[PDB]
Amino acid sequence: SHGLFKKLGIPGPTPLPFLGNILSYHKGFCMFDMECHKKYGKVWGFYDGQQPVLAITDPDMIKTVLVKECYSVFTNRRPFGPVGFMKSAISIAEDEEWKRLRSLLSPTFTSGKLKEMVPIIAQYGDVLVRNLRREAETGKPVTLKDVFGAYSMDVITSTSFGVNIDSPQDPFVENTKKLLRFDFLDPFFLSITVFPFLIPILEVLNICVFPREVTNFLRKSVKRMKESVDFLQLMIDSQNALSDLELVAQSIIFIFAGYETTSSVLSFIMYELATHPDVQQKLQEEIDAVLPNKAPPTYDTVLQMEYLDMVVNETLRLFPIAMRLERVCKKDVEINGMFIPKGVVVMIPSYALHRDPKYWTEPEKFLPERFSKKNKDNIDPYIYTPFGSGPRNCIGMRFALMNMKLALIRVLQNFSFKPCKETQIPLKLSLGGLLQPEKPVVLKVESR
Amino acid sequence: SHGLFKKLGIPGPTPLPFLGNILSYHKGFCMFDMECHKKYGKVWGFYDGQQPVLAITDPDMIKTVLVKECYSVFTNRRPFGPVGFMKSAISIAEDEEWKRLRSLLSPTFTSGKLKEMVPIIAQYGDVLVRNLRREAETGKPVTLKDVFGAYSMDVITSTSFGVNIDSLNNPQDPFVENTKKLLRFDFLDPFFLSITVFPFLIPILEVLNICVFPREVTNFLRKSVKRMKESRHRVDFLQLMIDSQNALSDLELVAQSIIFIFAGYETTSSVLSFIMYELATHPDVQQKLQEEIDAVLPNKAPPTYDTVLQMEYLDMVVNETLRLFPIAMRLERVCKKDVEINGMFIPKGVVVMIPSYALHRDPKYWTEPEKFLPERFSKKNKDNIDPYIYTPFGSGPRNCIGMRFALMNMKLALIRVLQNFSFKPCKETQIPLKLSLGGLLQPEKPVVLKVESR
Ligand code: HEM
Ligand code: HEM
Ligand SMILES: CC(C)(C)OC(=O)N[C@H](CS[C@@H](Cc1ccccc1)C(=O)NCCCc1cccnc1)Cc1cccc2ccccc12
Ligand SMILES: CC(C)(C)OC(=O)N[C@H](CS[C@@H](Cc1ccccc1)C(=O)NCCCc1cccnc1)Cc1cccc2ccccc12
Repeated sequence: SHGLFKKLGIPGPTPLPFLGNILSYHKGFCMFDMECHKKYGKVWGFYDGQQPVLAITDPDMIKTVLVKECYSVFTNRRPFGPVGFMKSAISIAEDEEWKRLRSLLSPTFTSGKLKEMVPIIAQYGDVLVRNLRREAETGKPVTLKDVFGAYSMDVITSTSFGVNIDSPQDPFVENTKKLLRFDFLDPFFLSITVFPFLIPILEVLNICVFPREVTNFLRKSVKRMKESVDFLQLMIDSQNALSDLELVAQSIIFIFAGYETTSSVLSFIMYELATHPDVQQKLQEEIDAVLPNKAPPTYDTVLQMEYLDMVVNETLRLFPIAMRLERVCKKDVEINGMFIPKGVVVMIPSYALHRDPKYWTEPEKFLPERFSKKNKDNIDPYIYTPFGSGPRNCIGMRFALMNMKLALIRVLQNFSFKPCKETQIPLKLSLGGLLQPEKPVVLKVESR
Repeated sequence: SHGLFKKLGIPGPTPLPFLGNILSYHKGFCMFDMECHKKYGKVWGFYDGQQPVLAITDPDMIKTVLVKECYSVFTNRRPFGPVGFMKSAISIAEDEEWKRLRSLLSPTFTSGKLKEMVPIIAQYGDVLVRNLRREAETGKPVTLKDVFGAYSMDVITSTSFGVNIDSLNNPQDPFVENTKKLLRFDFLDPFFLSITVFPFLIPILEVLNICVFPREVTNFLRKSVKRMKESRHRVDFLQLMIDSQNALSDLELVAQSIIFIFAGYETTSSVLSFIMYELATHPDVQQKLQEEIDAVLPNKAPPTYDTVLQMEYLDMVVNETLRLFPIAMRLERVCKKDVEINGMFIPKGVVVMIPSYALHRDPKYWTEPEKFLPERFSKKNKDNIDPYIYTPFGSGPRNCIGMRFALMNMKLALIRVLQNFSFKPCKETQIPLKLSLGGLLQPEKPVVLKVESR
């Protein structure tokens, strides 16, 4: 099965038996994709154990996989297990079950439902400032991942359920951060890749990848938040063909994503603003112009800030927390002049494309001017895909971009951030699996 | 009310009662703006009847009006009427209605939606050649505005609606026949003359169902969109407005279509004729552009989305022509409330005007402004170009929404034309070119040139 890419004439690194190319992951997904992007050109193929993975970089071919032939051929991502009851999650469900859940949960983030969340999110924006001011009055470096994580839990549990949780040591944030950490050193998610044919054994044994008492803590809490329109209400009205188990599976996804993804990116943004004060000061000047006298940000004033979008768009380029986009070829096809057999996982190296010298001038440097309306037209929509593309992109794309900018406005209105010497400069990404910094981001907070 | 610029200490020509300074328009808006720029300096004021108009030329002050204080102060243009149902047009809408329509029509001109239009526009690029080849196999002048208007109509009728209405011509197409007479702001007409001089007659004409656009042309386009709205195609301009309508209505939907039909036809054909006049009067520039097209597209290769953006000299030719001939001529914004921008007070109701034609030919920003020199926009020299002095498509949140589309449509046409033909003057060609001393920016005599096959 390791002679597939040799048959199709597609270049790639020589795979070892059983393992394939998984030993090259010692530097991580990101560094492995960038090396292969320079060695083999635009399209290459490697093996994740016995699973052939075809990497594509052509925007037209990326468009065909994610958009055009999505509902027909490239509908599902790479199979993940053992999951148990989490198989009904929209990010794990396949084919027919995904179509019914994609349309069911789509009205959650419309232009109207998002405008309803602005007065609700604005409450915790003051608790974020009032908690930062306690560690700001005094000269104590703030772990932004921590402070940012508590704010991300209140927003997702009030805009999706309507429950106030975080005020410190919160059981939701404590369990959500332990929900899943794909560590290739951890001998569980590793052997799943090399030996994917033992997943059927663990499913009939009621084994799961997510901790038991972390799922139970989230399974009984949704049953607790269900006592008699938001994300929760949109599903109970369709239940009265959801069940008492698929409803919990979607809440686990929304709570983890709304917490972990929002907090890590905001820490990535504040690092770049602290390492580039000319960008931070210029961004602080725009916030004071659209919102004078520290005016509360509304729904419309957020979409007006051009430079605030140019900074978030540039950070998501340097740190695409998804790293890769994957679609499973469900039947033999020939897209854009290339035959792709059934069973091959088509992969879009999002991290490798976001730093391509063929597309970006000085890609390693932080320059938010890449997304200015003068230079925005030079960006291909299939090379810069921080939220994916096609009918199966990020469902909370418009929600996350608003929720992060709602925090960046209220924080920069009152505080400026400086390095703390103990700040990791330059920031080392975790050479592990998920995209994160090695050392937690720490900065000095100075009130204005 | 004629002593506003006296009080503010802002210079300008002394206005006459009722008329104001509209008698100085006998040479057109362009020559009036140039003379005032030389007489009074960076800032001057005048009156369109009883309407004070403040002209600014400072890039920092222009940036504040168009970009910084757009949503708060300078959101709407000077009121235009009577318009009837066309009041809901994006170019005419105001305040909240314009903000809702701009966001609704923004995804129409993305880099992905435009890249989908290249194969469709590539069809009419060949029809443009075969119609020119007939007039080129026989020695005889040829009207560009004519051939260019037929091509521009097919591009807008198919990229926005998906309807092919000009099957290889069909020269007497009813769309082109009606669209050309949709509006010609002629100052000799006592109608548009009295509209600007006496503006309180607009509410009288509105209740009289009178419209500046003739009824026969509006009806022809009104019943055509209802004819095009069956749809039983991909995501285009007609599908985006229907998907959000399935809130828009069956006449705001037509109002935006009439705007897109006019701009895609009149603006594209007029600028293309200005380009070919400059290429025929500058054979070295035309040869240099022809040498670049054949280098990027050898063997007369079909133009694609990426090959168009790669041509650097083609962009310099289109940009320099837009400098000498900004069809917009002026940029106007209504100051909705009293402000003090860049240390200058502006009262509420004053229309701030940016003389785009005058700034493009300012001898203080351009060396030899009247001369046609594409090298101004070379990457060696483009750094010395202020984006608020050269504004052919406007600036800020209310710039030209079809800028990237019109730039691609004109470039796609110029490529497929220069690939097969070269252009020479005809003696009957007006050299030098006289601009229309009337309202809109057009030549006096139509541009005629001799077409030779390669
Ligand atoms: C900076 C923040 C975020 C980024 C960069 C991001 C990125 C992504 C990406 C790349 C995908 C896959 C797209 C594809 O495969 O084509 C995805 C899917 C998804 N995202 Fe996000 N995401 C973010 C935040 C969120 C949030 C706040 C939620 C809240 C519910 C969320 C929920 C989801 C779900 C449910 C899916 C799977 C949808 C499906 O498979 O149909 N994400 N996201
Ligand atoms: C050479 C071709 C063109 C030029 C030079 C041009 C130029 C301009 C300018 C200067 C403005 C006003 C900007 C401002 O006031 O700041 C404008 C507005 C506009 N243009 Fe164009 N344009 C062209 C072609 C087109 C095309 C093909 C369309 C197709 C739909 C179009 C649609 C519009 C619309 C709808 C507006 C109103 C924008 C708004 O009110 O928000 N234009 N154009
Ligand atoms: C590539 C391969 C085969 C190794 O692993 C996958 O293919 N499995 C992905 C992850 S499995 C599961 C893990 C999890 C569940 C609950 C809590 C924490 C982790 C899962 O359901 N997580 C969806 C979480 C929602 C989210 C996350 C980030 C951004 N936005 C939304 C499948 C996957 C789903 C959605 C987005 C993804 C983005 C990048 C990479 C993979 C993605
Ligand atoms: C300047 C003032 C105060 C006297 O009257 C305005 O303020 N009204 C301008 C134009 S009146 C209206 C008339 C019309 C509509 C449809 C067909 C024919 C005529 C209008 O909306 N025509 C916008 C058409 C789209 C277009 C045109 C040219 C370039 N690109 C797009 C407002 C205005 C809008 C858009 C572009 C303009 C370009 C140059 C000058 C004015 C422009």
